[PDB]
Amino acid sequence: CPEGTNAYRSYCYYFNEDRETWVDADLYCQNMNSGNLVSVLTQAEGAFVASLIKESGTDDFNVWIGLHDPKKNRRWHWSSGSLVSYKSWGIGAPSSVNPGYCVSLTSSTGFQKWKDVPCEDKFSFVCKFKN
Repeated sequence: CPEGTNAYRSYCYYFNEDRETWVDADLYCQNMNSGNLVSVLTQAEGAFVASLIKESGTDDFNVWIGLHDPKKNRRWHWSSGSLVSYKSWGIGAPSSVNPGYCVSLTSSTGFQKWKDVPCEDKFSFVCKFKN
């Protein structure tokens, strides 16, 4: 994987401290590497991604991942199109009361759990791409 990015099981990943909307972040991932916002497909991959973010030294609270609810009916999809083989919702997520339609990793959980937030929030983000 290229400098600045880290390999994990066939893919390359990187944390970008640029705060963007969920949409723009995902586009960034597509443009720079023909990747997407990270899909977290196993517990082990979530552990890897959490450690990647922590190693950066960031003090951010929320980091985008590629999960969103495109029809606002709480049917979640990865932007990369992967199946949802793994879920790691934090306490009280996803909210049915104040639903957000995009998903972030939360520093309060070591970036191991997810929270649904407004897609128009500007958070840092992790990209995942092949090669």
